Amino acid sequence: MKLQREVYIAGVGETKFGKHTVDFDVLGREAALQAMNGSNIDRPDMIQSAYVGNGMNDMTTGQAVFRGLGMCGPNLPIINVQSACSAGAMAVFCAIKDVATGVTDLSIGVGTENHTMHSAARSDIETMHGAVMTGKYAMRATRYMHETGATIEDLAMITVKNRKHATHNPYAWFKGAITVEEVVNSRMVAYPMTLQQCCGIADGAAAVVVGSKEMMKKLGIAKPVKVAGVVVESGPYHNRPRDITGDDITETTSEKLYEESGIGPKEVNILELHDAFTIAELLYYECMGLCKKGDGLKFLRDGQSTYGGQCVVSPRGGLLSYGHPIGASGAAQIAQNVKQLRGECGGYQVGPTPKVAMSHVTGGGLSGTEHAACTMHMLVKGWG
Amino acid sequence: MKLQREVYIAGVGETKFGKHTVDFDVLGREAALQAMNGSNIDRPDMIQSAYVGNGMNDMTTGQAVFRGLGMCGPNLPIINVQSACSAGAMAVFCAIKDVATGVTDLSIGVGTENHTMHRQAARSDIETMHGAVMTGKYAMRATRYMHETGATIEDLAMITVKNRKHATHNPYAWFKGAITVEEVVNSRMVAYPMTLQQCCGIADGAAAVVVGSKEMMKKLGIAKPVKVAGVVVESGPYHNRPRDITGDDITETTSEKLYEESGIGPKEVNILELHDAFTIAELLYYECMGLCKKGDGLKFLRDGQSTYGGQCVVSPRGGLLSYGHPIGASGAAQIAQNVKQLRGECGGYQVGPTPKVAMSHVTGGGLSGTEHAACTMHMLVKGWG
Amino acid sequence: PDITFFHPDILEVPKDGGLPYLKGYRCKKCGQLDFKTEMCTNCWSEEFEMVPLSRRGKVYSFSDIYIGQQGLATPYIFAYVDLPENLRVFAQLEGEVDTYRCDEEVELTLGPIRMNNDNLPIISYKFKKIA
Amino acid sequence: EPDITFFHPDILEVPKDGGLPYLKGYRCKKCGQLDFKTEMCTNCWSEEFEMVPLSRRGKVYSFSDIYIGQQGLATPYIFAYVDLPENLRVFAQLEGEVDTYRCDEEVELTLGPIRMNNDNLPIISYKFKKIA
Ligand SMILES: [Zn+2]
Ligand SMILES: [Zn+2]
Repeated sequence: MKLQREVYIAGVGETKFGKHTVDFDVLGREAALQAMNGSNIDRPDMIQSAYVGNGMNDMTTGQAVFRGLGMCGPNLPIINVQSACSAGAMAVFCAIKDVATGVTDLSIGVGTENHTMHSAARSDIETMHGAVMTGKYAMRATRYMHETGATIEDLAMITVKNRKHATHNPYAWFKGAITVEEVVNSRMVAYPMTLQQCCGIADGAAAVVVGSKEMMKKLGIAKPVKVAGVVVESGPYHNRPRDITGDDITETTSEKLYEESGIGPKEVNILELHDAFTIAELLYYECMGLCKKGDGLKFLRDGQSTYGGQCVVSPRGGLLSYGHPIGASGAAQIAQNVKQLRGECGGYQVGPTPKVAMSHVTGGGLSGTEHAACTMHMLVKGWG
Repeated sequence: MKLQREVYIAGVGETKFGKHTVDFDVLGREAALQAMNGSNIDRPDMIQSAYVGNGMNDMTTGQAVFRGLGMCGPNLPIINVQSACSAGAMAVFCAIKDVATGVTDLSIGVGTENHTMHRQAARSDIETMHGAVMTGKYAMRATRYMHETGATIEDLAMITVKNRKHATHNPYAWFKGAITVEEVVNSRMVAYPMTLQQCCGIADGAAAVVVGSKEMMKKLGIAKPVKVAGVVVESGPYHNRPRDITGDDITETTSEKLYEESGIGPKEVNILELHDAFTIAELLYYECMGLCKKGDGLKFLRDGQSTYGGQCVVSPRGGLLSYGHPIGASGAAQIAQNVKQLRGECGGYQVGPTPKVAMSHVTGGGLSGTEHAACTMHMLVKGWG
Repeated sequence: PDITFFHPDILEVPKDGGLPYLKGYRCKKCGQLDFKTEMCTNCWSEEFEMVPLSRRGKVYSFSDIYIGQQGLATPYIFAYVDLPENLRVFAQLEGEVDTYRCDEEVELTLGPIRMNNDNLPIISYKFKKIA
Repeated sequence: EPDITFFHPDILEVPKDGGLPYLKGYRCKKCGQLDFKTEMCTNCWSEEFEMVPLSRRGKVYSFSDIYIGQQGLATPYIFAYVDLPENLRVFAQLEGEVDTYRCDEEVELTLGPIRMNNDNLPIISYKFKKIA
């Protein structure tokens, strides 16, 4: 979506990700309050609109989130958004759209989910035949291994790297040192996907406050992060043979994001993507144009997706380290990308401070579709 | 929300409402297709954005809806919306916003739900802990109104009698025809004074609304484009102070904002589709929306001012009391039926002097300390000569 | 094990044998009175003073429940009980169906509101007719 | 009511004469698109189709040996994308043992149990197996 006027990110909020004993509403409240305080918003009536992303908790997620902040009322139209895993990012997108069009000058996007305190019908043809998401992604890995000569050890390197990235991140769930051997030796789910190659189910929330250039000055934002672009697509449906080492929707979303923003994939310093499985990340180096068509394996092996490489991928530790609260991941990626651009990530801060940050989530996908949805943001340094 | 440019409704879609053996995706597809054909859409690629409302079926409702129409892809960003019963109306509000802002020139809003094909608040919510049920919450509003106005259970029953009368010749409604006050009053008591016949049922159905700019209405050759005079979304205030429950904080303010933005007052409204989940909700909303003064809702109903010979035909499709209530669909279903009334297309149940002003209202949810979690209201007017 | 009491932050039961009471909290920064919260909904302050609430209230409205929450024995009664401190409490009413009226004076009492997950009663506050 | 024991008369034909079973495809009479059974054509929205019998032989485009699968399904099991010469991809279970299939391996249609129904009776459907 082309931005009719400039949109900047003010404060961001992020809860710890893991197993929580406080529900989605408390987590969402914690993340929205932090984003507001980070925007120099100490009072409930500054925000003009709110969009909240959730998957399975409630039909009125945002209203339950802002209830305890005294923000629900005639001055806060709240709309809750779903597209499985895309929800938290669509929440930020909807807030950005309100600002970009001049409907508002200041809005908030919240992504929240709590799973641990509490997918497709049998009528779906693949589900009838016994499909499981891990097996669907494992078929992408098996095909990639056949075409490139990639091994299960190469796939395991994604978990090793992303847990390494998360080591000094207090927000992450699983972090630190894990060897290739431990990842490869963990319980087989669907060959070649082992338990340590799959993102877990987690609880958490994140929030992003967006505003006009004038609103950034009004609020006294020191380091406003510019929204260079944001794209939402739905996934094409057909029953024809597809190159599953490709991703139809991720390829078209990323190319539309590059065309609209004027920023190419080679300029991206950090990238948060949908690493629900090790293979997803590895395939996305190619799908997003970080490298050429069969070069994802070489890109990983040469250290191009870690510290000192072309693009630090999953610097927060991704889904493989945070786990995946459906409604929260899309928003959480943006909150972490903003803090990396601001040089605020201490022990896990990316080396030459990044100036260009990209994020990607997908979500859903019935038989015949790669994913049901895709949301991608391009964020840049907006000060200096 | 003030419209930066004019927005008009092209085609509308509506399925039959009742117990369906086809899921939310099939119902939504039927509704979407009916609305597209109604807009003279021969190239689906013309629709630039889609918003779909749902409550409990799926996280990717719209994607499942547009999948069988070959519409999912780089040309159709789909966003699914929820706010309980507001979802269907929020879907068309989001479509209207895309058009009003110039993000798109042609958008679609779909509301869909199937409840009966599937086996369907937390105890942590203080009122839920103490045994609160939605029927009891609304029955407390009725008990208070009866205390203040002298309204009887027979007066409350008249809402079901009238709505089922309105729905008689409506093939889309689930329940309809003649029902006496006695049958409504004698039906199984749920929470005094709410009897089973005074409560809307759980139903399956879908509806869709196509929205476009005025240039898009000329381009598509729309004979009777329905103007979006206004549309408002609010969230419900939260507090633990005494409130007049015969009033409705959010409905009063959403209503008033809708009148201010669209320079159209409540006395100009010819037809109104309401959130009649309970007979008392409709009766209270005559006052909350300003159709009559505070305390005069009972007199307004008794004098027949909310039916065919009156000031405003309320629930002319038969409302939630005749259609039942598929959470994600009702908000969109009210808009599709209001459009067909303005077009003079409801033969048998067509409102007398063809309406020129149509208002719609759905609320949805509401934890302890809120009257409702959300409210969405649309003001629609004749857009042709 | 599941809770057998609802809730220490809202209902004070004195060990000394003194009459139980509902607990209110007044924000020290904006003066708003509310039930227990981590932060004030009006101003976001986290500084409060506990205010004991009146044991007597008025039935603002009520409903005799015949088809209620699943697990709860029927019929039962619930209501909005308005306290003089301008605070509304939702609570079950003790007694029989078709006996309560709007604006009727009631008094705080302790009783089982529901069975917990271990099928043991949860003791909480309810209101009853004054003798 | 009793749950289904066969999936599905619209996708799988078991000839009356006792002949070899086959997958059924449908060609839209208006735009010529070939697809599996649908109420309306995804390309042009027409509701007029001609049934086209599909090849009994295909290629394993990709597969996965499933150790932790769908709830209720006996493990291990195998599933795959089977590409047919008509340029149509079918998702199906593969008969046989784990660590024995490869990408681009030729396979043949076969009938077998895919899962237990709600009455705990097997649902017979299409599967693919190694060619003898
Ligand atoms: Zn305060
Ligand atoms: Zn066709």
